[PDB]
Amino acid sequence: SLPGDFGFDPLGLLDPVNSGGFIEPKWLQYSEVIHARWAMLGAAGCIAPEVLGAAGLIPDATNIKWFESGVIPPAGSYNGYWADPYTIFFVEIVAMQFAELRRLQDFRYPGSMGQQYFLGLEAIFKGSGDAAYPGGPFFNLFNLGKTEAAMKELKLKEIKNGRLAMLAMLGYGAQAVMTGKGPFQNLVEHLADPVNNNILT
Amino acid sequence: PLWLPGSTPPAHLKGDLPGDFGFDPLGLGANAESLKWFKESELVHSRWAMAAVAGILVQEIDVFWYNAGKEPLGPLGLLAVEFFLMHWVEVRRWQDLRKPGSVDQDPIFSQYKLPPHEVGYPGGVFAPFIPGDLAELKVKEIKNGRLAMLAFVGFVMAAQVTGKGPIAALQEHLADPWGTTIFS
Amino acid sequence: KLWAPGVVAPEYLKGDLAGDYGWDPLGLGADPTALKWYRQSELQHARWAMLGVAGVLVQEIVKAGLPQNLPEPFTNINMLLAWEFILMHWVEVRRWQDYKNFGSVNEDPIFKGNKVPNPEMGYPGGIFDPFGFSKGNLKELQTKEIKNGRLAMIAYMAFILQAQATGKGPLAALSAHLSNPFGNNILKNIGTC
Amino acid sequence: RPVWFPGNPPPAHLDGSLAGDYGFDPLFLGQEPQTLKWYVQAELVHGRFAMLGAAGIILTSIGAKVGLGFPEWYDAGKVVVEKNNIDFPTLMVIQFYLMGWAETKRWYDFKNPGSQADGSFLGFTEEFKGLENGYPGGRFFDPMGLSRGDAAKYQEYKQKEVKNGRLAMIACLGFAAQYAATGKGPLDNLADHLADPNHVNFATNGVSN
Ligand SMILES: CC(/C=C/C=C(C)/C=C/[C@@]12O[C@]1(C)C[C@@H](O)CC2(C)C)=C\C=C\C=C(C)\C=C\C=C(C)\C=C\[C@@]12O[C@]1(C)C[C@@H](O)CC2(C)C
Ligand SMILES: CC(/C=C/C=C(C)/C=C/[C@@]12O[C@]1(C)C[C@@H](O)CC2(C)C)=C\C=C\C=C(C)\C=C\C=C(C)\C=C\[C@@]12O[C@]1(C)C[C@@H](O)CC2(C)C
Ligand SMILES: CC1=C[C@H](O)CC(C)(C)[C@H]1/C=C/C(C)=C/C=C/C(C)=C/C=C/C=C(C)/C=C/C=C(C)/C=C/C1=C(C)C[C@H](O)CC1(C)C
Ligand SMILES: CC1=C[C@H](O)CC(C)(C)[C@H]1/C=C/C(C)=C/C=C/C(C)=C/C=C/C=C(C)/C=C/C=C(C)/C=C/C1=C(C)C[C@H](O)CC1(C)C
Repeated sequence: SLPGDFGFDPLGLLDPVNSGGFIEPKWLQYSEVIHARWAMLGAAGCIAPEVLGAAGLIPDATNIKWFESGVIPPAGSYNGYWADPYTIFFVEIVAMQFAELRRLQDFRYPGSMGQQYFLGLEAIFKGSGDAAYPGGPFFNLFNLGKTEAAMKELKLKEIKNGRLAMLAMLGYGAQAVMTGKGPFQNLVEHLADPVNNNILT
Repeated sequence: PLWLPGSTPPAHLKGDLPGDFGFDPLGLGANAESLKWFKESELVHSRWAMAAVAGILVQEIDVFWYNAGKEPLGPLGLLAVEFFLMHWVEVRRWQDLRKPGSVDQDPIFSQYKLPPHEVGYPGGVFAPFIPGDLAELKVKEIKNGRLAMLAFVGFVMAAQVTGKGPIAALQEHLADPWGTTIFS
Repeated sequence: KLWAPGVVAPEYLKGDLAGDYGWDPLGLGADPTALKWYRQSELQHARWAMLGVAGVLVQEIVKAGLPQNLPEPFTNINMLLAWEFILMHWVEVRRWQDYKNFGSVNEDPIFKGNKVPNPEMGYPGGIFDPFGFSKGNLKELQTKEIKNGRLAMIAYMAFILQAQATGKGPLAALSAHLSNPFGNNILKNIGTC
Repeated sequence: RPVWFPGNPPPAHLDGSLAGDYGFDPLFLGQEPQTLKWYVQAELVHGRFAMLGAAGIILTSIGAKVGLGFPEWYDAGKVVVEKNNIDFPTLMVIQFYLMGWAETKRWYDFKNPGSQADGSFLGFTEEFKGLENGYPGGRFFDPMGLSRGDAAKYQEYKQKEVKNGRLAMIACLGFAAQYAATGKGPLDNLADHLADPNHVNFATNGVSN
């Protein structure tokens, strides 16, 4: 019934007999998807400057590696920002508090977020019975997957780009600790001398 | 007839009183006890303001009305004859509220009595000329009244900002309208 | 019609409205009291923005440029926001009650014979329409009001993020590409005040 | 109806009948109805003292930040005491008598609806009635008689009053945790933040607090 089912569970997690807590079918399909959606943001978001900068669109300052942005101060922090990294992290917490807890309240109560006023948006945030796939004019402006078949296939398309982008992030990290360079400088140096620029070296 | 045309007046204001233009954002006139009191303070307040703003102008048609405080019978000598005369008079008006008719009769010369009358509009002695007619006058009274009340706070903030009185502050405004506002 | 192929419009956006296009993906018009106010505001934006974009370039052609404003137009200094604050207060609040109460404020407070005709709310007519444009294509014109409007609003939002990034009046911003297109873009002006 | 934590339904013991009732007692404190009747007065008075206090700082502080005369709220007790003739111990004791009297009478209205109403005082009978736990009214407590005006007009103010109450209580404690973390006045804390808001935050000096 879940999309991305190619039958891969050595560890009997999704087995619904005597389930409890966070080892719940409804729950994990959710995680994987939200995981997928974030992972694809990170994958395309980590590289883009290193690429676009090298491409010569982005100035000399901005064109940094992913771990040199000021997330991990000791690996490098940026300067040229609207503010310091901590006056940001607060603007983050308030926002992600709102926009993650709301999303939790659709999971917890389907109908909720539809009733209690929220600057006109309460009309929007009704849900879709299914949690992972809310839609409505906010989160599906183009009304794509107009049929049940075309939707199920788009749900197939989503999870696979995701799972790939999650491994890609497991990539960029495990890669950055051993190399100490960004996964686009690793790629171009690997085009130049495939056997010299390698794990084994 | 309304302070803000197209408004509905509040429920308690029904156009019975003189200068009821449907105005009580904070339902001040909500309870009949309080609205009976507030009626008086709004007469008397204007009556004192009309009397005073009439004064300020005509006394300066000179010197600063504000520093008139500095003027033949000592200070405490004069503050007494005010206190007793004002205490006398104000108590007697305040009885007419305490009970609507309680006072009307000349305690000395009890031959002379003030005829039955609406509160705060006493007449008899106090309406000799019996001038212009019926309520309309009471509506000039409260209008001309409020304008006088406002003008006074004007006259005060006009003093406490320019230094000059009213007619000079105007002559100053005429000289440089674009310049002599609060916004400069 | 509509705003995107493959989307269904919402049940409040019937098409009754001059420039309906099933465009509200944040729910905001789903309240019917909000949809009456917002559309006064959207009218109100448009109808400035169109004086607003006109004003820019008709005085850009007869002289960044707009952003700068202080002593220059035969005024050493004259201090003024009095005239605006009182009249624009006077005026707007008369609109205020004509939303607050559809009909109340269609008549002259002083010379009570005079009277703006029963419009639609925000389409006052009478003296606000003295070239006898009452009748004809009422709603076709209203589709022109909003669509020239909505351009002008994004035209002005445009002129400004120009007038900052570059510091150029948006004719002189145009005619800085007429010369050097590939080397004079957003991409070279993300950049700067 | 609107709630503190949208979606999560409000707990039974909250009706939507009391002013500022947003289904918020996550710790089951005010469950037994008497023990909540008690807290709806604590909250009101707390908020009324907090409002007077916040209005009390917010005016002195601009008065000090408008002309170099008035003292900062922190070091403005000694400035009142030293400069003027008066002593601390007596004020603190005078206060306790008047506040003692004022409270000890409210004290015996919580447990007894219309207790002090009996005229057993200065013949003042009708002024010290019950009415509604938290709003005593009459010629003294509600002179103008908004209490005895209209049903809706008064209901809306209960709403206004508790909210302002809760905002002033927050406001007040900021004043108290802002002098602490930065050692300055609340229109020096406000001027410094308007001139350079991105940098002058807590992030600078004011820690987790
Ligand atoms: C009025 C206006 C500008 C007015 C400017 C004026 C008077 C200019 C005056 C002057 O120039 C002169 C003449 C001469 C100069 O010397 C001085 C200045 C002072 C410079 C701009 C509006 C500008 C208005 C803009 C840009 C508004 C855009 C709104 C949008 C896009 C909203 C869209 C949506 O709301 C919907 C419809 C539905 C939802 O579901 C989804 C979202 C997306 C939220
Ligand atoms: C914030 C506050 C109290 C907060 C309490 C909260 C949040 C309670 C919340 C909860 O219980 C609920 C509802 C439900 C539970 O399930 C959970 C919790 C979360 C437990 C009170 C502040 C209250 C603040 C007050 C009363 C301050 C007033 C100050 C006074 C009176 C006088 C002082 C001054 O005079 C000086 C000394 C010098 C002058 O210069 C200046 C002034 C300031 C004027
Ligand atoms: C399923 C199963 C089944 C069976 O039964 C068993 C087994 C097999 C065991 C299991 C498991 C599997 C696995 C391995 C999984 C994995 C996952 C992952 C990795 C995820 C990620 C995931 C991931 C993710 C989300 C991520 C994200 C990220 C991001 C956003 C980023 C961001 C950023 C950026 C841009 C930039 C800056 O500067 C930095 C940062 C800030 C950093
Ligand atoms: C919802 C909605 C709604 C409406 O209706 C419509 C619309 C709007 C359309 C929609 C939206 C959408 C979106 C947002 C999307 C997104 C996407 C993405 C971003 C993806 C990525 C995605 C991504 C991905 C996969 C990624 C991947 C990656 C990879 C493999 C990597 C690789 C690598 C590695 C490791 C290492 C080395 O050394 C380098 C490299 C070689 C580089």
